[PDB]
Formats: sequence, C-alpha cells, structure tokens
Amino acid sequence: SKQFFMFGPRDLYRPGETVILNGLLRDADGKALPNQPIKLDVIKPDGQVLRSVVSQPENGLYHFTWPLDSNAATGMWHIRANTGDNQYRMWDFHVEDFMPERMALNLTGEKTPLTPKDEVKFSVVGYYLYGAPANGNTLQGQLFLRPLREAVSALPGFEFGDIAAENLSRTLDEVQLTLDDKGRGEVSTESQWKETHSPLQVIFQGSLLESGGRPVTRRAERAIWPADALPGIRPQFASKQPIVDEGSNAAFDIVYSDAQGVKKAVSGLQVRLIRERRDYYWNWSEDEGWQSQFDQKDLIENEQTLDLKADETGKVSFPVEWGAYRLEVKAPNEAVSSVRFWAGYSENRRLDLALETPAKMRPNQPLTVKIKASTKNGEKPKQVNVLVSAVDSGVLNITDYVTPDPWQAFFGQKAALRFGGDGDELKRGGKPPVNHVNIVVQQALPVTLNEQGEGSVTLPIGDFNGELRVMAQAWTADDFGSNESKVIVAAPVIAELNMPRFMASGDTSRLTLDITNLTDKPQKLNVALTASGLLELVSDSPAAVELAPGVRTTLFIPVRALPGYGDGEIQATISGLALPGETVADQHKQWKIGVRPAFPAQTVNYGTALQPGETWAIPADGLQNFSPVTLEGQLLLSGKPPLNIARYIKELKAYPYGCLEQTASGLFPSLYTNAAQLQALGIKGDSDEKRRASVDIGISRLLQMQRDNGGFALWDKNGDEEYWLTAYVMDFLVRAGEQGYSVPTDAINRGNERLLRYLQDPGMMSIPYADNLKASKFAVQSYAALVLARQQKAPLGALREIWEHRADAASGLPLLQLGVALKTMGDATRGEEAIALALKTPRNSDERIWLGDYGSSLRDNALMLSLLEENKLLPDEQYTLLNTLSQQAFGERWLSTQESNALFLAARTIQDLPGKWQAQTSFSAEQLTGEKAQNSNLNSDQLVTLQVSNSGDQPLWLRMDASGYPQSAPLPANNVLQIERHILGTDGKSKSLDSLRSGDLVLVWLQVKASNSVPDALVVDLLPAGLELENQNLSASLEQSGGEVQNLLNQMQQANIKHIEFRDDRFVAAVAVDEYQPVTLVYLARAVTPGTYQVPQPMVESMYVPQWRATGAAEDLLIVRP
Repeated sequence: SKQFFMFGPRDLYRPGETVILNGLLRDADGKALPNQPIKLDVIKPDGQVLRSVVSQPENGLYHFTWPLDSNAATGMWHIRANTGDNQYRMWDFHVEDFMPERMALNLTGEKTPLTPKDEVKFSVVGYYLYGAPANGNTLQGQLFLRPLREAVSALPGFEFGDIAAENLSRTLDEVQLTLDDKGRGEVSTESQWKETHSPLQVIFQGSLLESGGRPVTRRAERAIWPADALPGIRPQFASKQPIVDEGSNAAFDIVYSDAQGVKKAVSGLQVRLIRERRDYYWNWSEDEGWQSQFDQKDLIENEQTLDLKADETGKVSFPVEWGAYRLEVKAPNEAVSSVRFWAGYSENRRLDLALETPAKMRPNQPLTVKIKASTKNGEKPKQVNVLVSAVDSGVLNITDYVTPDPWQAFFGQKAALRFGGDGDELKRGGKPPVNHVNIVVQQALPVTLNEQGEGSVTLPIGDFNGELRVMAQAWTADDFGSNESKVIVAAPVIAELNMPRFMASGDTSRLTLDITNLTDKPQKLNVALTASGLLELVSDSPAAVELAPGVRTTLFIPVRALPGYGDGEIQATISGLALPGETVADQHKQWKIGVRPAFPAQTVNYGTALQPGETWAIPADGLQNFSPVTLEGQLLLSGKPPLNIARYIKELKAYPYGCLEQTASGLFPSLYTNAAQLQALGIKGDSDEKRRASVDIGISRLLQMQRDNGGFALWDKNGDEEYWLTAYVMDFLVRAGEQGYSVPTDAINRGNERLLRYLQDPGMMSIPYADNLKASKFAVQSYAALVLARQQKAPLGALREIWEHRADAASGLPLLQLGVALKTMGDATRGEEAIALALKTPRNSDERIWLGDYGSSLRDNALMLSLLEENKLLPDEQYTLLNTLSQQAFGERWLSTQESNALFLAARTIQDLPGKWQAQTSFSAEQLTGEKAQNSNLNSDQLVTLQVSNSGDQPLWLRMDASGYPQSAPLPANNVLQIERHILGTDGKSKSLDSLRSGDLVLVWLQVKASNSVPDALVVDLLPAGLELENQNLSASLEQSGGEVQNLLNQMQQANIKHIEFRDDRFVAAVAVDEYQPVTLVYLARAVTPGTYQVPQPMVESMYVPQWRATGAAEDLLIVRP
C-alpha cells in the first residue's frame, strides 16, 4: 500500500527559521519501490494550506525545506503527503516563540506505589549542558495531590478511588531549595492522606532556575496506595461520563488488582448502588462572585454483596430510573472505589550503526563523525546511504524528541471568513521586538558509505556552549537503521549572558552574566562592558574577576532600556588567558535584545469609493499621531463590491405561518433565490423543493386572510382590514406568479379593484394606531400605485392627483414608488421629477411616530435601491444609495425581518457583476489592475503621501487600514467592547505587582465584553518584560493543573476562541465576543528577570472594523526582585 517515513532534525521550529523535512518511501513489505514523486502540503494551525510541492527524490531520498515566515502563526503545523493512496500521512511539528534550554533536570522517585503514611521524596539533578552542574542554583516547585483513577495501567477502563471522596485534590506546600550541592538536592514531603481509602498520587512540578532568569521545569509523579490491592470498576456502557439509557439496567465489570498484578480474589465485596437526590441551588447575582448551585443527599438502593476468585471479571447489573447515581465497591480491607453515572438530564534486518564522535570538543572547529555499519553480517548488503544532522540538545528536550528510527517506522506494530489578511493578527497589536536567540542546527549531505560500511562527515561547528546531539539515519533498498550521540561543546571558560526576551522602552532589568572556569588552573580576567543601541548601562560593573577551576560566579548588570523601537546590545571585551596553547590573548563577545514601546499599537480605518476620474488622498493630520519607524498599511482595492456584508445576517428560510406580515415577510425573499445561490452566497436556507412547497402553502394561507371587499386582515377574512399590508400582500402575490406560482385569478382581481379605491377614495381609509395620517395614507397610496402600475392597471389620472399631495410624503420611498408608477403608464416628465425628488427626501430616523409602513430610513433606501436595479434607472444614484446602505452596517444591531429581506434582495445583486478595477497610485507608478480585489502593503513613507485615483469604467472601492505604535500611551479608550486585566495570584487572590520575586507564578484575568456581536475579536495583552508566559501549547514545561481558581477556567472553556498564541512579548487570542456574554481569558505567566517593568494596557480590536477597540485601564508598575 506504500509507507512514507517522514523525519527531520527536529519537530520544534520558531517563526522565522527554515524547516527541514526528509522522506523515505517503501511498500507494505518495507522493500524499495519505483522512483516517484510525492506531493507534500504544509498546513497552518487553523487548517489552511500555506504551500505545496511535488517532491522529487534524489537517490532514494526525499528532501523538502522552506522558510517559515517571520510573522507565522504559532500553533501546531503539519506537513502531509499524498502517496496516491488518498490517505495522507501527516508529519506534525511545533512552531512556537521558544527559548532553548541551556540546562537539564532529572527528577526521580522509585516506581513502586507507597502507603498512606510513607513520606514522599524525590531526586533532583541540576546541570548546565556545557558540562558544569548547577552549583547553588535555586529551585521553585509546587507539590500537588491529585486523585489517581487509572491505577492499574494494564486495565485502562477500570477506575480506582471513591469518586465522592471529600478533599482528595489539594495543592500541597510550595518547594524552595538552593541545591547548593554541586551534584544535586532532594525534596520530601510528610504524608497527610492517612485517611484515604482511595489511590492517590503526589505530583512535583519543579523549576530549575537559571541565574536571575529562566526556569527549566519538569514534573515527576509518585503513586500512592492504601492496600496490597484495590477494587476496580469498569462501566460497560460508553459515550464523557458513562450511563444507562432510560430506566434500563446498570451493566458493570468489577475486579480486585495489585499494582499491575491482575485479578486477586476475596469474597464479601460490598457493592452498592447509591443514588443522589440533589435539590435547592442559586445565589443572589451581584454576590461577587455570582450565584452557586445544588446540595444533595445520598441514599442506598442495593446492598448486594459479590464474591470474587482470582482471574475473575465480576459482573453486576441493576435497573435504575432517571437520576444521578454512583456505584461504590467497598473492599474488606477498606479501600473503596466509586464511579458516577446519570440516568437522564441535565524481523531484524536493521542495520547496526555506530558513530565516531568526540565526547567533548571546543567550538568554532569542525566536528568530525565516522560511521560504521555492522549490518548483522560481514558487510552491508548494497550501498549504504547515511544522512546525519546535529541539533542543540536544549531544543529537543522541550519536545522530548525521540530520534527518528526508520526501522520501526516500517516494522512497528501493536472556516468561511474572518477578514484577517495574512498575517495581521500581530500587525495590529504592533510590531513585536526582534528576538535574537540563535538556534544551532546543521544537517549534512547524505553519504554513500564504502564497501566496508565505513564513512565520515564533518559538521562544522560555530560559537556555542552546551550539549549537542548528533543523529544519523541509514538505508539500503531493503534495510534500515539509526542512532544518536551526545557531543558536549564547551570553551576553556564560558561566559553566557542572561536577558529577558525583550524590554519595553523605559523598563530596567538587571542582567546576570554567567561566567565559569573550565580550565583547571585558576584565572584572573577583566570584564570590560559596553552597551550601545537602544540600551545603556545604568551603573558600573565589577571590573575584574577571579575564579578557581570549575567555578562560576556571576556579575550583575543593571540596564535602563531606552525609548524607541529597535535593538540594543551589550558588548563585553574580556581580557586575559593570552595563550601559547589556545593561540589567543583576548576575547570579544556581543549580545543583543529587542526594545519596543510599552503600549499597544493603534489602527486607523478609511474606506470610500471612487467613480472613474476621482482621486482619494489621505488626511494630512490622519497619521500625524504614529511613530513612523514602525508604521505599516494595507490597502485593499476591490473593484466588484462596497462593504458588501451579504453575510453578517442569515440563515434565511421560508416561514408561511403567522399573521399576515409574518407570512408575507416570511416568503418574500424565498421567491427570488434557491439553494444554488444560497450555498454559493455562503448561507443555506431550504431544500429547493421545501422552499417552493412552503411558498405554495403560505400563498393558499394568505388567500384565506383576504376579506370579501378584496383587502386583507391579519388572521381571518372576518378581520379588521389592514390597509398598508393589503398593498404589501398583493405585491407578494403578484410577484409570485412571475416566479412560477399559481395564484387564483379573481382573488387577485378582488384585490386590485380594492387597490384602486386606495387611490380614488382615501376618505374611507382609516388607519388604526398611526398618526400623521397625511403621510401614512400617502405612503399606502404610492405602494398601491406601484403594484397596479406593474400590472398596467394604474390609471394615469389618479397618479396625478397624488403627485400633488406629495408634500404629505414622510419618506422618499413612496415618491420613488409613485415616480415609477407614473414613468411606466406615460408621463415620464412627472416620473423623472417624482423620482429625482424622491431621492432627496430622507426619513427622520427616530421613527417612534409609527406610520404603519413598517419602515425606516434603513430599508426605504434598501428598497429605493432594489427598485432601481429592477427598472435600470439612475445608476449613478444606485451607487450612492448602495454606499449609504453599506453604512447601515454600523447600525445593524437588531434588524427587522423587513429590513433583512429588503437588504438581502439588494445584496443578491452583487454576486454576479464583475469585478474589474483599474487605478493609479502614488506607489507602483505602473497601472494597478485586477479582476477581483487585491491587497497592497505599504510602509511609512509610501503611505504618508498615499494617493489613489480610479482609472477605469467602473467605480472601485478602496479600504485602507494602517497600524503602528503611537508616540504615547493611549489613554484608556472604551468603545463597543471593553476589557479588564486583573493579576491574580496562584492562590486566586489579586497580587500586589510590587510584591514579586523571580520564579513566582501569576494568573492573568482578561474579562472582555461587548455591546454588539463582534465575532472577529482580537485580544492582545502585551507584556512587561519581567514576565514570560508559561506556554501550554508545547508541555514538557508547566501546566493549568497548576491553576487553582477554576471559577474562570470553566468560563474560558465556554467562550468561542479560534486560537490562543503564546509569544515572546504578547498574549494573543482570536475569539468571538457577544453582548450579554462576557469572555473570560486566563493565562499563566512567570516573573523571570528582576527589574522594574512597565505594564502595557490590555487591548482588543475587531478585525473587520478597527474602530471597535478597547484599550483597557493601565495598571501601575511591575517590580521583580529575587
């Protein structure tokens, strides 16, 4: 069937850096195949496809590299491969803003389960990867105590421990340790879970802290039991908490087991079926927090006893009746295990490979590797190809990169639119500062070994301190194998600096300079320090130093971070160790950091449209407010539509039922479209047969609301006549037949002859609720005019008489109706006048005055437009009216079904019409053109002088958005939506920001709420350099079992969140936010660098309309001491 081994130097890249992917193709057997290509596709987190290739193989091997984009979205990416099979093999790989480790951490306890009173202790082993051990490096940690449910790891499905056991999950005392011992340190706890009859586990999450700096954090787990062996329960039912369907019986498998020791036996196991009545709940809103929930009582329903012999899988079954139960087996010894359920709601041909490699080496000189393959024979069958890569070991430990082993790869068995042009999610938050961390990765060419299975590569190594990992893979046509080797690289004396990931301009940190002697002879040096760029030394370093062999002591370097955006640098010139051996006298080192401002960027949004020959320039004072260094702009130049938010509304279906307006407004648009247009208009209403069939129904239904005199009532033919709707209804019924519907003849006639008497004798007409009868009656008369006029049944005489009562008119809509009525029956000169008047008559938009036309400024335009499309009239105004209608989009909070339709009927127009635009620009002196709509990115200098001029036959529409850091902290700006930031502790209680020592964890609470529905929201919490997010997307490093106050976690879980990114300087969340609905975001961070840091304001924006943003309230300064 074909098997494709995908493999690479690593699975953790970092936005910016090039990716390497390798491939080998074999069959079901694992033998070679005929030479062929393999389509590879690169896949972004969301699901889209960045790029794709047809990888040709050179010499049995597939290779694929491509440069991962600086602003690429952090997530998990995939490369997948079509093997013609139409099953895609995926190669997953991480992209995160990540920091290679520079240290290691082994933590162990023996794997034997303890007993209740047995204290718990763990091993610690702190060691820098250049060789040295953490001598005196402190260690933060947290000791948790969590229920251990799947204790028998050879019987997953069986659950162990009393599911209702009070207080089983606690977070025990915090860990704190100098580990002065060059080797190590140790961590114990005394038992406090005497009581339990349930199997528990103690969990240690430990962080080994670099010198005034980052953590390298790992967790160890140490099981705990209460008996020799424990009772187990597997509920037979599935699909989660498991439950019986109805009042059916509760099927269970039941057992008794040792640590893994299968099936030990005792009789007298007391099985019970406990039920839980839960009544009473809630608490006053504005309790702060809000509400609370139910209390319960537990009563027994069976006391059935079951016996069990060794190797026996018990089986109890019990009928139940619609409540929350739980099954609770009690062992003689006293270990209990409950489980809860609710009845309702709510072969060796591998090639032996060995690697000749130094155990240790200095940097800057090539690393030579030699490869010999035993082949499990005298000599290795055919040609030996070997590919060999080298990777900084601190990169592979975060992923825990198992080296790729081809052998067991072959033989190893048993989304429509957001609007975010790519990539803007960052851009709007503001250019991130540039992160200079350098990753060390080399891959060699594939080698063909000799006839003795021997060969050698030389991987040139640069300036580096730490462990390397050499890895190699080998293949013949039929045989495969691999191996890895750990090659330390150090200097005679290491000096590596410690910095935060960035610094906000104004921030001040105290960088630590690690410096270790690996020479054996004591040495005396002078570390002369310079700082240039947007970074300056505040004070004066210790001049000279002195060290024994194998000892490091650090220097502290305090640093004012200068205003602006760019890069700062620290130069060390290190004098000493002038050598007749190493051939050296001095050594110069450089280190660089990114400086950005301390507040989030802003954006500005212009949109207009230009009929040919018009020119759009940009305001002079419009960008006046931004820092130009970091300002960029988009300029989408669509030639087909306006705002065109055909969506932002829907689904749309046929509702034949209800009163007369429900019914009419229910069907009125279903006349004019079908599934086709709909599943292509990005919305789907009704099966095409269900729509027609459902119109047919509402027709015959309306007819029965037709009174004798031919006009209509709301519910029955005996109803009080409703005047304006009688017109409306007819309009529908007339239109109906033109769209292939059957309307009875006279029914329509009885109605028309009535509509006439709407023109001739308004005296009869009495409108029930509405005032301004003058205007209400006029509006009625003109709708009735149109309708009859379409039929050629609107007598030119009566159209005049109403043409002079025109001063009564409230809206322009009637006039436009009456213009077209006139136009069509003769007398175009009144028509043209009545029309041309209509267009310059607006409605007062307070509209509580209630005229009985169900209208508004909003729809009467949408209809005045939907009219002109029909008659092909005054197309110049058509754009004008359309553009004014576009702008009813800001005012799209709660539209009626009449405004919806009347819009949708104007909107369905846009779909077909092209398209074609042409325009001159300030930039690209060439004529820009396009079939569709095209974006164009602009820098500061381009856009400050930006002008755009149409050049074509059609009008175009241009949107621009421009984003960059301002000169000065935006004052807190609530608009549409808004945002609070609260720094909670680890114990869930607001933390004094001045109270922070390094290594401390902190919980950040973002409450985001809105007055609209804003589905393209963008949360962007910038950071104070003091903090660094503890990334979860990864993790071998740190978790939200750590987070105690679930109040909020639970909430977060509900919210519709497209993605959360954890990035060097920014918390970023794309999300949908609503009214009546807050959106709780919580994210875990740590304080690393000591100093005093400016806290940005938290912000959020709507992607589509940037004017919808909320700069939240600025917090005070963050101070970190140690």
